[PDB]
Amino acid sequence: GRDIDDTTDAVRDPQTLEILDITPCSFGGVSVITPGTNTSNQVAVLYQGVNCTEVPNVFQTRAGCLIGAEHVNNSYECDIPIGAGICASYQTQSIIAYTMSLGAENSVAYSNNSIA
Amino acid sequence: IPINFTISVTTEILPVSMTKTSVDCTMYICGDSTECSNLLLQYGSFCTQLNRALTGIAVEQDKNTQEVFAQVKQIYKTPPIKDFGGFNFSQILPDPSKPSKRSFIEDLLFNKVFNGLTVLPPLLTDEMIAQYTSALLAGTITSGWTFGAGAALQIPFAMQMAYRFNGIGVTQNVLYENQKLIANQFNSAIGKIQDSLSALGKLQDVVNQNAQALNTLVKQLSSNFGAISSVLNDILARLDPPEAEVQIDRLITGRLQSLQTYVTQQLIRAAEIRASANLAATKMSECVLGQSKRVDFCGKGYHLMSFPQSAPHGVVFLHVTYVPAQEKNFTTAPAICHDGKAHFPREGVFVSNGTHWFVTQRNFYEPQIITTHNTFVSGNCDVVIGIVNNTVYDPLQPELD
Amino acid sequence: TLVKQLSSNFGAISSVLNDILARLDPPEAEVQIDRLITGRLQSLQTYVTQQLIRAAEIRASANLAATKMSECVLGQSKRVDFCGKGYHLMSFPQSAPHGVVFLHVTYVPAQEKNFTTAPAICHDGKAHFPREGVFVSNGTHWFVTQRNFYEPQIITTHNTFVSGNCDVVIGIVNNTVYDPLQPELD
Ligand SMILES: *[C@@H]1O[C@H](CO)[C@@H](O[C@@H]2O[C@H](CO)[C@@H](O)[C@H](O)[C@H]2NC(C)=O)[C@H](O)[C@H]1NC(C)=O
Ligand SMILES: *[C@@H]1O[C@H](CO)[C@@H](O[C@@H]2O[C@H](CO)[C@@H](O)[C@H](O)[C@H]2NC(C)=O)[C@H](O)[C@H]1NC(C)=O
Ligand SMILES: *[C@@H]1O[C@H](CO)[C@@H](O[C@@H]2O[C@H](CO)[C@@H](O)[C@H](O)[C@H]2NC(C)=O)[C@H](O)[C@H]1NC(C)=O
Ligand SMILES: *[C@@H]1O[C@H](CO)[C@@H](O[C@@H]2O[C@H](CO)[C@@H](O)[C@H](O)[C@H]2NC(C)=O)[C@H](O)[C@H]1NC(C)=O
Ligand SMILES: *[C@@H]1O[C@H](CO)[C@@H](O[C@@H]2O[C@H](CO)[C@@H](O)[C@H](O)[C@H]2NC(C)=O)[C@H](O)[C@H]1NC(C)=O
Ligand SMILES: *[C@@H]1O[C@H](CO)[C@@H](O)[C@H](O)[C@H]1NC(C)=O
Ligand SMILES: *[C@@H]1O[C@H](CO)[C@@H](O)[C@H](O)[C@H]1NC(C)=O
Ligand SMILES: *[C@@H]1O[C@H](CO)[C@@H](O)[C@H](O)[C@H]1NC(C)=O
Ligand SMILES: *[C@@H]1O[C@H](CO)[C@@H](O)[C@H](O)[C@H]1NC(C)=O
Ligand SMILES: *[C@@H]1O[C@H](CO)[C@@H](O)[C@H](O)[C@H]1NC(C)=O
Ligand SMILES: *[C@@H]1O[C@H](CO)[C@@H](O)[C@H](O)[C@H]1NC(C)=O
Ligand SMILES: *[C@@H]1O[C@H](CO)[C@@H](O)[C@H](O)[C@H]1NC(C)=O
Ligand SMILES: *[C@@H]1O[C@H](CO)[C@@H](O)[C@H](O)[C@H]1NC(C)=O
Ligand SMILES: *[C@@H]1O[C@H](CO)[C@@H](O)[C@H](O)[C@H]1NC(C)=O
Repeated sequence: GRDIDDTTDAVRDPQTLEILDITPCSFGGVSVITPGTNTSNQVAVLYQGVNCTEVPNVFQTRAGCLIGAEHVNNSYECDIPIGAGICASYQTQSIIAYTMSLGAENSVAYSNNSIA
Repeated sequence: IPINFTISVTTEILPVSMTKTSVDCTMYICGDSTECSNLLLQYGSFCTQLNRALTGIAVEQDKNTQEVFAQVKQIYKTPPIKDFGGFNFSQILPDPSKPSKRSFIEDLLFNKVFNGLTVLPPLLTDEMIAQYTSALLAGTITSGWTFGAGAALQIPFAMQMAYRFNGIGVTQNVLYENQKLIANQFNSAIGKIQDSLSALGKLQDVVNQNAQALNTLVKQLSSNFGAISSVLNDILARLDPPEAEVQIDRLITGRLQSLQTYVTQQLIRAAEIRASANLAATKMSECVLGQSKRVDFCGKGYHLMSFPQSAPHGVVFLHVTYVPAQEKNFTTAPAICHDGKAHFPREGVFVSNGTHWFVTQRNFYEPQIITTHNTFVSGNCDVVIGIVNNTVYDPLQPELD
Repeated sequence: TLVKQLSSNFGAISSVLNDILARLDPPEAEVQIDRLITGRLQSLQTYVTQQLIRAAEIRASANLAATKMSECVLGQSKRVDFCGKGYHLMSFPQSAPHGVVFLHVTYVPAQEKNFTTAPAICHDGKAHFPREGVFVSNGTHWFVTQRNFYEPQIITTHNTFVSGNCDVVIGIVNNTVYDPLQPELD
């Protein structure tokens, strides 16, 4: 069995006459998150784009789970980017991973006969 | 001199960013063989150079998106009360019914579009971009252009419309005596926009080009390049290193050439997309956050305002303009001299219907009577090429009694 | 990187031509010299292409800088957010190593005050519109002021122009215009 990529994806067992599907082993990439060697030495490693059952603190993210960092419920300005709307920083000490916040929220006091 | 006017909404499409891809270099070139990696190790830092270029492009894509959309710091929100002097922004404002905070047009837009080859998620999802666009719309509606220079200054929408007409040489009262007409025209135009959209060749061409290039890179893996087979697993077998090395070298050279070609094309395309993103950022900064006076930069006709909407890997502008409709041929005169003193129009143009004389603004027929406050005197009517005889009212002598 | 590409065999027996010219005669040194030549030509072409692309980018940046110098400095600009955030006043150019630096002087309002406004005022059946200002009221009286700096003046016949009657304007209020002519008639 062949695909668009012209590489085999299905094969029939020569003994049991049963067909088998083959898919590649997840490879991804490795990135290191650091706040600078001047401030501290703790680092966090990001295994990109892999369900971390495969890899031998864990926080699952859309870009790949990040280990070595904690997850908080707050949201601050993006210090260094990760992907899919997640940023990490050295605010709290350890490495934290949060969701980036666009900014302060305000509502304009608007009415049909008011000017400033 | 035009007698009537029409409001026309015009759309414009601009690409902003492209898909971020990263190519596993040694996995593409050799796959998983150790001998192939050792044999490739003696060429140099081509692998690292390609990886560095392909990461720089990916960083630049997020820089482009952030520059285009992140132009405001505070996320403004419209009040629940919707009293904009008759205008209806329900089509472009977010609706709570939809799970994502996307407008009726921002969603219609979204419904019209082993080797080592990986993609990367964008830094900003499709929710944060929608939040930015909603904030920009709310700021433009509820504060005019003032939110582009400091804190938001609330102002009634009708008064903002009057001042925006004043900005293009049409006096205020034209709006105030015709508010319902402009409101109905704008509502009909914005309805026709969504009718017509339900078109995006610019946004689709980049996707097609990227897909074609990636597919060609994939398909370049089935060529012999002068070897006996196109798969390294059939070279490692049936042969020992001493004469398999030459064929592996041929494959390595071919695949390196393919990788370099693909990287160069990607770099050129990224530069083009960067230029387009800079243009889109300039349009967003000038047409939206303020009123523009550059001819044919924010739509055809005189510019009033624009509303930004998001799109997959792009941005869409809805320029609201002002176009005169009906004309009337008139007989004009450069100046009028009453008693040997030539009077020139202060800000209007002299027109006549055949028997009398009037002064009117250029962009909308509003005939007034010549007085001493619509004209200023200079010299005598002996050097002006075109001159006529008429009398100025001079509203001072009737009240002297 | 271009410098470091000179220490690669590219499939030869040595990375230095002085060790190929010796220990070998031309007939079989030619193939290895050919391999080295091909590798170094590829490196040179790659470097030249990258330099060309970078030069194009720098040319675009230089054109943008020239436009900024021509418009923000030599004159006053009215393009929003082109010569700094806020209303533009002037700019001063300073040099830098392989670059140029601009110091944009701008104008930003600071303190706000909520006011009650009105589209127009009709005195005796004649609706008066502001000539260049906006109508504001502090609660008991009415004033006309410029938009960008509170400077309350008194409504007269020279700050307003008449048109029609107060029957078609959506928002209208009742007030009187000073009309500074009748007091001096005596
Ligand atoms: C300017 O054009 C508009 C648009 O046609 C005119 O508005 C029309 O007015 C007539 C008469 O009241 C109505 O029957 C139409 O339904 C109106 N059209 C729309 C789209 O509302 C307007 O009358 C024109 N101005 C002048 C001075 O003739
Ligand atoms: C040009 O405009 C003037 C001003 O409207 C017209 O003069 C008026 O004409 C009407 C029509 O008979 C009269 O009822 C008014 O008494 C006239 N007013 C004045 C001040 O004369 C004039 O008729 C117009 N001329 C043409 C050729 O249309
Ligand atoms: C405007 O009026 C003046 C004065 O009434 C005109 O000036 C005279 O025009 C007549 C026309 O033949 C000449 O004979 C006189 O010599 C002119 N000067 C004087 C002092 O009477 C002027 O021509 C008129 N403009 C026109 C008709 O376009
Ligand atoms: C609105 O402004 C007017 C003008 O300044 C105020 O009227 C003055 O108020 C002071 C304070 O008592 C008096 O001394 C003046 O005689 C008033 N002048 C006039 C012309 O009336 C008015 O008080 C202000 N209203 C509010 C609510 O602040
Ligand atoms: C401004 O003043 C005029 C005249 O004093 C008001 O017009 C009258 O308003 C009363 C209010 O009930 C009506 O009963 C009359 O029919 C109106 N016309 C006349 C000729 O008296 C007008 O309402 C005032 N504007 C306001 C209060 O906003
Ligand atoms: C081979 O032998 C096994 C058992 O010895 C049998 O099950 C099978 O059907 C035979 N044929 C093939 C093709 O495996
Ligand atoms: C490192 O951090 C310290 C403390 O924040 C600071 O004083 C210093 O300037 C930083 N850089 C270096 C090179 O020490
Ligand atoms: C990872 O694999 C587990 C296996 O059960 C599955 O439950 C989970 O949803 C997977 N997560 C992702 C992100 O693929
Ligand atoms: C964060 O929120 C989740 C769900 O809302 C909750 O279970 C968790 O305890 C919260 N953690 C903190 C530190 O507030
Ligand atoms: C605005 O347009 C919507 C969509 O047609 C309509 O339902 C609504 O009645 C209009 N007016 C207002 C005030 O929302
Ligand atoms: C005005 O009248 C002239 C005289 O015939 C004619 O040529 C011209 O087309 C007319 N213009 C309009 C707008 O009716
Ligand atoms: C305008 O042109 C006509 C030709 O038809 C000529 O008779 C007249 O003198 C000209 N007037 C001016 C002010 O140019
Ligand atoms: C003006 O008063 C209104 C009424 O409460 C308030 O909502 C608004 O924030 C005030 N604006 C300023 C600038 O004080
Ligand atoms: C302004 O809105 C209020 C609602 O609080 C309404 O009573 C009033 O009639 C409106 N006036 C104008 C001029 O729109």
